[PDB]
Amino acid sequence: AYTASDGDTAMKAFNDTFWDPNAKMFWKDSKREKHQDFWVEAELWELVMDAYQHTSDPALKAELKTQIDDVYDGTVAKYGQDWTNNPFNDDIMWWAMGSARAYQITGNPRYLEAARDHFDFVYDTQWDEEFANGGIWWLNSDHNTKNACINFPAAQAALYLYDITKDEHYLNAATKIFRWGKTMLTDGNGKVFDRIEIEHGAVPDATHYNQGTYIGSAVGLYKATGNAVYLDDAVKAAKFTKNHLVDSNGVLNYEGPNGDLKGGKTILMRNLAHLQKTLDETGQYPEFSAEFDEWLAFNIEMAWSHRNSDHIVDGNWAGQLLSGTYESWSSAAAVQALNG
Repeated sequence: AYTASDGDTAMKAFNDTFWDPNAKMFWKDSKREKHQDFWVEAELWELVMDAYQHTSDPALKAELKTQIDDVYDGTVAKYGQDWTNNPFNDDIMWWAMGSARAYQITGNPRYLEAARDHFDFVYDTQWDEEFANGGIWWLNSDHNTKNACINFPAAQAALYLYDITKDEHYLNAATKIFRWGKTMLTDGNGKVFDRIEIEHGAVPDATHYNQGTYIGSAVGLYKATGNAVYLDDAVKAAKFTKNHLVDSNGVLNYEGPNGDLKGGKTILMRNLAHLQKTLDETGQYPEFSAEFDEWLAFNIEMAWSHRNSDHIVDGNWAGQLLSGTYESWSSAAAVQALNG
């Protein structure tokens, strides 16, 4: 006997609609014309891992574990083993973090090498003290801006590597990056800035995935150090997200039509789950935890109130009808929500 879940069904349907077993990568949409962008594919890779960890279905779990290796192979077959030719440091870091997680799951040495090689590249060559007294450049081709979308995922990646290697070097890296990030890329009250530019300075535009990655690194830092200040930081960013990045009913925003932002809730939900779990285990912030849990359940329920004949929904959690085409990045958030 086993207890089946909505997460199982959502994942199986997601794979049935978007997975290309030939190229071993996800389609960009239901038309099965183009394959998913490089960096987004790393996030779908983590979706597969999260469904793997979540499912109690032994058969689906074995299916997912195989898919984990396949996603890597498919991407490598198209883009090669070395992604350091990518001018986007964030693109590289998402895959470094994903590889670190794949190592935790499979134990395959190829994953540890990939995570270490690519993290070390970004951290050792793209961390700079000359501008903004720290921080990693967004690009390795041109040094104009330092972004939340590279810095906090880099902190997360360092934390995964610290968990794996137990090498204090990685905790030192994680701590250094986060402290700089909190000082230069937040308002200190939970709002994460998008970036800081050489010309204009800070750009205080908040997005779902940057709130998410900040929360994740903060939680990871809390678990690594035992410092409750980091958990406090995570809670404040979660409260900001809940207060600002939602409609007037409390439903998380749809961040389209921007292709990268469209599926931002995937990364947000993944990291919100980490916070949810940490609060559960520690019993800290009991009153926030209760309303946090309630707000999450509400959003997940709204996401699936979508009207469709398949077990696929879009990225507009406040709307019942599809406007356009079902796409893998935007549909992924609802799947991620059920596999926390």
